[PDB]
Amino acid sequence: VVDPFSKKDWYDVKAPAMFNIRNIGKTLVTRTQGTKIASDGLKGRVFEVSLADLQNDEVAFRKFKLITEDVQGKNCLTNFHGMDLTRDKMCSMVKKWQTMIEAHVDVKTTDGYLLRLFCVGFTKKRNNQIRKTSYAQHQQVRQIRKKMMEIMTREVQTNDLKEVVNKLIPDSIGKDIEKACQSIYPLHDVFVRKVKMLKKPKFELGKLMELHGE
Amino acid sequence: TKKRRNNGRAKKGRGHVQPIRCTNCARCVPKDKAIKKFVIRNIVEAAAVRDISEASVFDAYVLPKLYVKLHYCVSCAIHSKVVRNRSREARKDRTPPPRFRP
Amino acid sequence: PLAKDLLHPSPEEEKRKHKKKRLVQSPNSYFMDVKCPGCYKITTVFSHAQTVVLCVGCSTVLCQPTGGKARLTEGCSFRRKQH
Amino acid sequence: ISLGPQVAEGENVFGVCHIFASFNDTFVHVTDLSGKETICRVTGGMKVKADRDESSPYAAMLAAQDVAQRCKELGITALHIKLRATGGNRTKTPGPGAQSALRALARSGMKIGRIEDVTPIPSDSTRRKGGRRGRRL
Amino acid sequence: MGRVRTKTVKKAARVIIEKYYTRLGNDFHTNKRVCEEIAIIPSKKLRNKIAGYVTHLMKRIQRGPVRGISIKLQEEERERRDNYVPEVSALDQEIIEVDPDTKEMLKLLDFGSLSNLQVTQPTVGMNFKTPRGPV
Amino acid sequence: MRAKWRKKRMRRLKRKRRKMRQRS
RNA sequence: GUGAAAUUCUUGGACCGGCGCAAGACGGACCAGAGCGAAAGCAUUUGCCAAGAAUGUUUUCAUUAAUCAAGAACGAAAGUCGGAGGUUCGAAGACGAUCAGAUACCGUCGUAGUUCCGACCAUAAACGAUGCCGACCGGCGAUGCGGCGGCGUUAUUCCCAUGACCCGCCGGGCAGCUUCCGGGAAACCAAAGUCUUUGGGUUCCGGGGGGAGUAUGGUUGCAAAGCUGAAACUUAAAGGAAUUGACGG
Ligand SMILES: [Mg+2]
Ligand SMILES: [Mg+2]
Ligand SMILES: [Mg+2]
Ligand SMILES: [Mg+2]
Ligand SMILES: [Mg+2]
Ligand SMILES: [Mg+2]
Ligand SMILES: [Mg+2]
Ligand SMILES: [Mg+2]
Ligand SMILES: [Zn+2]
Repeated sequence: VVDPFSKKDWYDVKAPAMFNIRNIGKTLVTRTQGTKIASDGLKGRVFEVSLADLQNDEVAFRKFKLITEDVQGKNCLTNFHGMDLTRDKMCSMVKKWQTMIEAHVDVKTTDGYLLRLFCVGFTKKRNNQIRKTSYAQHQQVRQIRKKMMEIMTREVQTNDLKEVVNKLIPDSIGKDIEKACQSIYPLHDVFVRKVKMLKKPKFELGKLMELHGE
Repeated sequence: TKKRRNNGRAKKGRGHVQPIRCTNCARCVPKDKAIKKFVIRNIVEAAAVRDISEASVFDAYVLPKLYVKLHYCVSCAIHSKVVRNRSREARKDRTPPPRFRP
Repeated sequence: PLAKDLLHPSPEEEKRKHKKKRLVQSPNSYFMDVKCPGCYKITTVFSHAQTVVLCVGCSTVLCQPTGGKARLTEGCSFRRKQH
Repeated sequence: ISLGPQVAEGENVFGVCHIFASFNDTFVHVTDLSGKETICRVTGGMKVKADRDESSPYAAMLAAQDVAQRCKELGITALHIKLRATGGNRTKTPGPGAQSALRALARSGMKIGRIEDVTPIPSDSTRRKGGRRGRRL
Repeated sequence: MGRVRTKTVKKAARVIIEKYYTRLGNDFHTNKRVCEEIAIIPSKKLRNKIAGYVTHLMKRIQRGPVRGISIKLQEEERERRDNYVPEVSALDQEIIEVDPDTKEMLKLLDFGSLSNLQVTQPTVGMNFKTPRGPV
Repeated sequence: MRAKWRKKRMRRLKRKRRKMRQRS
């Protein structure tokens, strides 16, 4: 008869120290009765939140997952769980009379996380170009993709998860791919389209606390 | 009486083209034959763009766009008035119709 | 043009025409004197070389065969041979 | 009490409104930021009894108004929006209830965050229903 | 609405303008009086309908040419339009913008090396074609 | 009659005739 | 879910939202009057295996070539047999709709199949409804590949190449626009032209409409059927392209 929303109590959500904004928002969950522990109820919750809401003056077409791993008091401590491009940005990316190049790699972080990296790029038409189509030959696409794989993995396997996140928040990788690929075929709208988690390193509580601390 | 030189499809050097499904009736239509209308719609209609912008917490937000590419069989295209019958001479003009933007 | 002088075409369109479609066939290729760096002798390299020609005395390679014409390495001076 | 948190007056609280506005139905479903906890879910089917106007703008706006008073009742001021059509191999544009539910929610005292399309887009789906000759009508 | 003149009244009005131009003037009533004897019109309604369109036409032709024709109107308007008579011709330019290729053509003609001419900087970029395809 | 269905009807008649000849 | 419905699933938590897992399909958008292949056909990344056109060639053989009865390889889909797998879709079938009836079109399930391996079959509006090789006969702008030239912009570096464009040329392609080349019954076709001014070489193949791709014989196939293939009889038209009208849910 009585509603259970009285039995639901609210918590707050806290971001890792990669970002200048710390509070994502608020959740709700039932109280802990019997075997139903509210702590494990909050764990495993992902929060698709805009990067612009995480930073101060960055772009709003990126989104982070930020799954929770530890809860203490009214704080749900989250860690980076994946990044993706917004649907309207991806749809605007695809144009006719050009070539799309996609690459997917598996990179193991020095910290221990396993990451599947998705990166997309598009060919570019020059300012003085008169030809309607800017197409790249198959070997050019293959060399662009091979360069994309190699200089994506060479900077991500060389540093821990913390350094990976703080370097993809402006997508400095996409700028490096874009700069390196110009000698083969110029590209303009190069971004790391997506990145997802595959393995997690045994859930060290101290690593989360230092990631939210000093 | 061959009505069209291209037989109503853009296939010149191919033998076979994989089909698609009409987004209105799910007719199996060859891809090079179907009518492709790639629409860029506003997420919110022009009557409610004000109400969403007023209620937006952000001081300056840009309403997104729906990017849907639509594939039509010629029967659904004609029934939905996407394409119309034309004269014998008018059928040979391949320029897209004007947008009438001003 | 009905009265084109087929017998005496000017050299520019003959050079423009395909080699077999010329009035009399003439190969586009030619032989050229190539001086490899750090030597004294002169070796002949086909302008449309298909093999890597090697300066005998000097170690560096001369031409890398490509699609149409030989790819002379930097510093290799070449002179034509009687046009 | 008040079924909400201890948020300050100036600070706003963000929910997530999944609008599965397909043809023949208009789901309005406000959850929390994680999505695992729902606040209220009202649909045009539960607001009308004619069974043909379940995606109609009138039923969708009634659902939007009803979910709005529940969100305000439980203490929700701002609301992200995730519009969704049928998806899959079927149609990709949202039905007629998406627009009326959007306007009605805004005009019923609610704030709007970021709007995103979450229609399921297959890379390449299974065979669509209808046969190779389609729905002959 | 509904005041469009038939081809009957229009052509009759044009014809009497062709033959009788000096006899007619800007006044409607005078034009309808001369219409009585320069032409026979069995209807009074047609008479002043024709005369009405005559005054409308002659008002227009008092300051321009129309699809009607007068042999005088041809000759004095060709005597007029003498010229703007500029003090000098527009083609006697002191310096002429000449491409270097054009000067090469002129010296092939042998009429090159004229102090009136001066060569200009050739354009560089060779991008003259419009971008093919829609936009 | 549609030629395809006339063909199909013809196949039925041929199969009936083969049945009768096998019977004899 | 539909035009409206209904069958069907649903307080046993359906649908919806979230985190995951499994399965078998399918490779969107990029994707084009673009590429390749003898056609059928071929679209996620990377590697291996052979193969191929075109371009380049002052390399080699020296007529080794073109088309082809007999014969042979491949050959969409559906179908057959055997073994796996069966997500979706879906012949048959059932039910619910609709209708005067509705063995249907619409909806819910759903068998065979759709998927893979092997073995058959050899058929499509297998279409460009258009044989192959060769020669000649207009113009123009593109596009794919290769090659050759040239103002310039860009990539990095210290110069060239070398890539991205830009302006051309050559050859081989997919095509396009235009033309009183010419043809044709015209529609139209730079081939369907170079045809009473009739002969470049060579295959297949038609002879008014039906009967009829039927009967019979032979041969192939597990079958379904495929290949080859008449006659009696019947008929004054059947057809093609354009024109005008009339009509159109
Ligand atoms: Mg075919
Ligand atoms: Mg119909
Ligand atoms: Mg039901
Ligand atoms: Mg098959
Ligand atoms: Mg089987
Ligand atoms: Mg089913
Ligand atoms: Mg022959
Ligand atoms: Mg006959
Ligand atoms: Zn359709």
